[PDB]
Amino acid sequence: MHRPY
Amino acid sequence: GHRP
Amino acid sequence: VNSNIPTNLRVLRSILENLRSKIQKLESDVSAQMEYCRTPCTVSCNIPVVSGKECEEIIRKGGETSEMYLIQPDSSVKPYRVYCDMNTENGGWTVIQNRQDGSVDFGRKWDPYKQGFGNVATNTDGKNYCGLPGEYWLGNDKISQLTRMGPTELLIEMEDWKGDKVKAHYGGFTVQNEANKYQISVNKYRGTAGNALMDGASQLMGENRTMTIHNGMFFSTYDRDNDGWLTSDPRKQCSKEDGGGWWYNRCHAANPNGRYYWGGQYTWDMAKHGTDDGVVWMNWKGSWYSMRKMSMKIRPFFP
Amino acid sequence: THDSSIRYLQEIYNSNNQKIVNLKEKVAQLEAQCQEPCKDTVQIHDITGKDCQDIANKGAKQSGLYFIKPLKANQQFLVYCEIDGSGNGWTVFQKRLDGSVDFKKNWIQYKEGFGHLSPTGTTEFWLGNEKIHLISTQSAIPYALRVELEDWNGRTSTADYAMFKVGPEADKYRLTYAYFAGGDAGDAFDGFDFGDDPSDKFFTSHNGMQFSTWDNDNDKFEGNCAEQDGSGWWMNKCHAGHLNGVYYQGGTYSKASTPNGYDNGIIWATWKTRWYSMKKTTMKIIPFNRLT
Amino acid sequence: VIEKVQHIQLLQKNVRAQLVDMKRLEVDIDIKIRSCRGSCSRALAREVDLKDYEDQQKQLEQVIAKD
Ligand SMILES: *[C@@H]1O[C@H](CO)[C@@H](O[C@@H]2O[C@H](CO)[C@@H](O)[C@H](O)[C@H]2NC(C)=O)[C@H](O)[C@H]1NC(C)=O
Ligand SMILES: [Ca+2]
Ligand SMILES: [Ca+2]
Ligand SMILES: [Ca+2]
Ligand SMILES: [Ca+2]
Repeated sequence: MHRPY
Repeated sequence: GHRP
Repeated sequence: VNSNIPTNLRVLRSILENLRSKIQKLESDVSAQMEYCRTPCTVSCNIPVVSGKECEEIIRKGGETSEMYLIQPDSSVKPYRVYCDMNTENGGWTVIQNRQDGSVDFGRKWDPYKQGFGNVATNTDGKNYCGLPGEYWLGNDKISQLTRMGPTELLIEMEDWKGDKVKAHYGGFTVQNEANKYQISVNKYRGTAGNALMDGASQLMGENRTMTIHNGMFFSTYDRDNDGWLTSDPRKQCSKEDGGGWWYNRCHAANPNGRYYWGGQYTWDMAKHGTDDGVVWMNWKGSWYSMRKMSMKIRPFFP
Repeated sequence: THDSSIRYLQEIYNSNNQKIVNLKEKVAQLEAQCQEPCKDTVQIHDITGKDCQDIANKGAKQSGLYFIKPLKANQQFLVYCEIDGSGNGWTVFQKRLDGSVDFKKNWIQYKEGFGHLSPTGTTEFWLGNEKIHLISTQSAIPYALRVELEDWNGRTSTADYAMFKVGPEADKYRLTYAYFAGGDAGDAFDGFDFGDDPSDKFFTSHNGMQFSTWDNDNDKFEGNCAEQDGSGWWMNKCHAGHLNGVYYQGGTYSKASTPNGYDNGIIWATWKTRWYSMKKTTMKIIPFNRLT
Repeated sequence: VIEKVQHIQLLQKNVRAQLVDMKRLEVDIDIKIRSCRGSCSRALAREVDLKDYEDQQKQLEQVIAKD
């Protein structure tokens, strides 16, 4: 899972 | 045991 | 006219009363589990005569069966217990991390991940030796010191709640010491599960993909931030949200040490922090799917 | 009107809502409870020495698993130590009690050792040949071997041997003892007169014999004793004492139950017929000066 | 006069959050208890009924759409 900029 |  | 559907939206009573009942339940369960936990589980792992520096060596010394052995990687290291897989692809595998029944809490602090935790192994029915592995995490130091003895390869495996399995092989594996925050280094991939460690989640694109890359990352625990998620907010740290200790970037593509969701299929409204904190490997089953089996084994490569 | 109701779902909402807070309290408290691993009943003592005697002389008082590092040995290794009140440290290298462990192994497996070690000593095993070699030859002082048997009637006997040494792998871990030192189990290593050929007794003696496994023949039989009798032992065409043989429940067995028609059980001819396999077996050594 | 409207619609908009939260604590507890099996004498054999949680959310969400 990612965390958008 | 013994093998003749 | 007015007050059309008034007592209609009185269904809140039904809802609330129930929940009030659902709570009486949970409180019960925690009490019992609190009581059951008055006497600890126990095992009796008689130690196999043959020992070595690691599992590989042991199998070359006659260690034919897969079970707990005692290895002493180095003369300076106190010999320690570890589970050896001597069947999967040539054996000699030293299990580093393992998940299979959710019997062990994987969301622990920095010291427990450093020291290692869990159950190396348990007894197989009758037999006097511990032939079944337990859920555990060898220990960041032991792990590191191992991969650092010489060329080490890493075999990761996982199985879904459907019976199917896939693997991820890394001909090169390296975990640095604590001073270097156990910075993971992997290469030479091949397998059936996606290359989540070196490439990131295939679902993702752009910098989204690349920030879920684990290769080169530092090891983070919820009481120790080392993820590549640069933020001053104390709440926004990968480890804290996604589960437990792991080489988090921002955040992950694979999360072997996440929460053991049963049934595999889980959702955000189930997740403590709304994130995919399960035992995920996106590259194979998306992020809303927690594996049933997940393990990490290491072995000297060849050179 | 109907507002007396809007209260209940608040009296209820706010209640089970607070209850949610007290649950996470107990939940967290439980979490702090299930952090430990399971306690492993097997533990290794902190004392170390050149052998169980050294360890005993160093103070150790109970039998169990200890680390010993003989002189010319480049790595400490675990062993089971037998310590009695009189302060004697028997370093045990062989053990049989139930057909649990499979003794039909190869050269490497016998050189390195197999089976498991238990603090309770209720476990079957074979410490490594090399390990045995190192221990018995580690220094000037001579060792003594005590073979201890038990039948299926609860009776037990022993056979002691002085100057017990085990040659290096270069010499196939040859078994050598200066002489039988008595014991009600008799001296099976002296060979045994079975009746046929007048060399019965000669060809069944063990002193001086080298070790043999199916994959490494060093017996005095043009054939492979280790392979037939399916074990690892100091063969000589073939044996009169075979403590590493097949385990036979109840002791009594026939030449029928045998794969090759040859007695391959755990025998000690000088104490019981070759068609009677011991119920329990023990092979332990201790410095010679410890018996007088 | 409509003392009960903005209150009912908020009390509901508020219990609907209590659901979402319980579901998580339901799950959170289920998981917590099992991480115990490998640490205590034995773990409580339990079953999480979260199909009913969806059923109450849906029911409510339908209701939370009247006014
Ligand atoms: C990476 O992810 C982010 C969000 O997860 C994407 O950025 C956009 O974010 C806004 C608000 O969060 C949305 O309205 C857009 O729909 C998102 N982009 C789209 C259309 O996916 C970002 O685009 C992602 N990078 C890619 C394209 O892979
Ligand atoms: Ca925790
Ligand atoms: Ca951060
Ligand atoms: Ca004769
Ligand atoms: Ca021969």
